[PDB]
Amino acid sequence: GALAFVDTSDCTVMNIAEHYMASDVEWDPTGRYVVTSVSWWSHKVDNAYWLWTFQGRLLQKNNKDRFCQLLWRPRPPTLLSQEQIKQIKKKIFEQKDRLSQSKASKE
Amino acid sequence: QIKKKTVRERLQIKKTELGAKAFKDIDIEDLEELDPDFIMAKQVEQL
Repeated sequence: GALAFVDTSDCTVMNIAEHYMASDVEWDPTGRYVVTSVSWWSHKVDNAYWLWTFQGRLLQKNNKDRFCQLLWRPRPPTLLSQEQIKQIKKKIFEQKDRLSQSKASKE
Repeated sequence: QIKKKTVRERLQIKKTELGAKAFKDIDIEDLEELDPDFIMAKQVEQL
């Protein structure tokens, strides 16, 4: 396994996530995770589950024996509009979500 | 003359060139600090 992320505007080769057990790579129907995971009857026991996040942060830690795949259980047809993406086309209003997470991570 | 011959065979000018090359490498690394912040900022503004 040799992973790399190909970003856009500009095209770069910036990161490498290490995977020794993985066989297949498929991404989520939101845009949230692209996972590289392992198969039992096609290779040896080297087992891990390491999914790829974009920022270099860890997306999975799991070793559960003879696992074959992990992929998105899908969602409905969304029937979205361009007006909601235009508001996300505006820290400016997206300031609350980190601070609410900080109160939940307090000890 | 021997010191001039030794400097010419090896090549203050070489030390200044090495310092300029090190400064250029350091300038690229500082831009990487802005970019790795910005790529993390690209993750943060998306999420």
